Amino acid sequence: PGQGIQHKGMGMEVRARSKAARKVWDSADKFTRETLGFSVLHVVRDNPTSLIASGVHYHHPDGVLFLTQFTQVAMATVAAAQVAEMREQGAFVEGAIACGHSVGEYTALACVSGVYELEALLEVVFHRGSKMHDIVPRDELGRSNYRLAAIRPSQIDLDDADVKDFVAEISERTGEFLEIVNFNLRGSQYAIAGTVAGLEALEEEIERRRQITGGKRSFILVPGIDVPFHSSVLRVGVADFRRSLERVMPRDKDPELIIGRYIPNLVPRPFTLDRDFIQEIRDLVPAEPLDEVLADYDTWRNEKPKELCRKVVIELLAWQFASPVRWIETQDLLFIEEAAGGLGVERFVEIGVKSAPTVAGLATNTLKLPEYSHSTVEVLNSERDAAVLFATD
Amino acid sequence: LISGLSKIGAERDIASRLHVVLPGSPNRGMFGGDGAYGEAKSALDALENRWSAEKSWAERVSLAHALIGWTKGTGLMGQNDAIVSAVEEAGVTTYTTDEMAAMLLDLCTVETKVAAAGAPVKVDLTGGLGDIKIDMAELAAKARE
Amino acid sequence: LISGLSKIGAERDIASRLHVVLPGSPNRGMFGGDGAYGEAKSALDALE
Amino acid sequence: DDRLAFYKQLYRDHARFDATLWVVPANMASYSDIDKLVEWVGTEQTESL
Repeated sequence: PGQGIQHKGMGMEVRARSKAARKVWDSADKFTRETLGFSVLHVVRDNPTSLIASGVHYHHPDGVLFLTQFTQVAMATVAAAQVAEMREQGAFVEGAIACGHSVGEYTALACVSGVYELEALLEVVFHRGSKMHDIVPRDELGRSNYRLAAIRPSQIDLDDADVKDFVAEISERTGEFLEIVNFNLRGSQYAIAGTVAGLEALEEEIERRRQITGGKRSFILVPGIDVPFHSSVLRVGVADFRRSLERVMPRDKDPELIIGRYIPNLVPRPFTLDRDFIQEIRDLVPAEPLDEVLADYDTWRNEKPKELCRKVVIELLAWQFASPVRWIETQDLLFIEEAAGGLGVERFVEIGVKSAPTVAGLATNTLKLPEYSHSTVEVLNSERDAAVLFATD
Repeated sequence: LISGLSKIGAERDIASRLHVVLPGSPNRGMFGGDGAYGEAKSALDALENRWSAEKSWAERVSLAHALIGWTKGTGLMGQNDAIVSAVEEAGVTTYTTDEMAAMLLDLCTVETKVAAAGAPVKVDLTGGLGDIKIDMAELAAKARE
Repeated sequence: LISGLSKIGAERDIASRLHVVLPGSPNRGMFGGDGAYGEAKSALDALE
Repeated sequence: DDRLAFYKQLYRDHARFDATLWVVPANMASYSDIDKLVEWVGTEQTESL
């Protein structure tokens, strides 16, 4: 799962019991204390207000745990520790296909494929948080001319193509900026960022289009997000983060654990290293390291493949900043791959403790509407369903 | 008090070094007339050892040692005020409160702050009262008398 | 204790000098491992 | 208040921009005071209405 459901003392019960959880937390907490002069344990355990770090000063009236430079770190460590325990009990299956939503994708790769050290994971994730704060213009009050909004196309007869249409029209019409940021659920969840007036005009449209609306149905504005990220406005700051990734993500890694198991955001379809796949990336995200590899695929000599996967993996993570996260396609893709590979019993488990109910509830409603085919499916959450995860009952 | 602010700094997790200026008494052992300052503040050298011993105190607290020389206040030293000129005749310096305050701030400058972060800084703010050959058995008592 | 035996000596009026051997710890500051002796006994110079 | 008025006099003279002064009753002889004071010095910076 992604950010925003994080709670004070999340997964702190597991830390007191599991040994694997302690090693994940303490190795992470020690590094942060020595390098950046602060502890993630304290932040998670009791939520502070202001914090001063090495070069930076973070102040929030509510909590620092809800600040992204921290929140992402907390969320990543919580999940990484929970999976480690699941791995210690051997409950992790050898053929498990894994994916993540936004910041959760970094944890996904960390847990299943071990693509970075525990301290290495919290480096990228922390810096990615600090990178998300300085990207967009602000006022004296820290105001934004933009915002984000959550759409539900349902309750009326409207489709994904109908939503895309209406948004594209009002985007061109007013001359303002309106972008569909997140494709989450087929007929259920969509996120949209751009000019506030554009968000308002779009809110207005469905209220007019839907015949039954007296209450401004189907539209939820997002508090706290001032950045129209995952739109066409963010593509500038990738190159600096693309280098930062290559520093913290070296070339000795497991290709297979990622391939076919991992579903990027920028790329809705499963990771595989092929001339076909690398091209799909370039099309969505034009890039210098990628376009050359596509130009000559005749580099076939066996020294390449791992080195190829290592850059392709980083390209997906670096430009994940820019490209919209497709959760719809991620879910639907799983159906596509199963159907071609057989439909027999599947178990869907979400990890990260209290973040687990979200994308499961996202899956649950998705398992309903397109998936009506009557399949045996199990939706399991680390927070809620733990008795089922460890099979103890 | 040092331990208390060390806990807060560690619990709330700051790497910021609290600079504690230790109000050391000037030049212990070469004055017999103070009766209070000279003896009490000599264990500050032993306190600098505690920080040099305890490992985790470095990030929370830095020890800046300042020896505060002869400094003229009205209330306590109202007897000592007249012989301030007399002691100053030995080629030694007695300080006004504003002068000594300035000496204490200079330890709080960025240059000397970083110096304290690398290692404990012992500063002599005394006016040369250390090599003083003036007999305190007389020139202090008589002054007080 | 020193003051106590000083009173007795003065009250009962003896000029006899009580020799108090002060159990000083060896060479303060050049050992960091004792942890007790080295620091405590350096004030015996102040007691002198 | 005679001590309280003095620090007000001292502040209104020597205060620059960005300058904030805090005056409190305190006793360094009390361990309770020390613990209570820094527990006050270290907590939030927040005012709940």
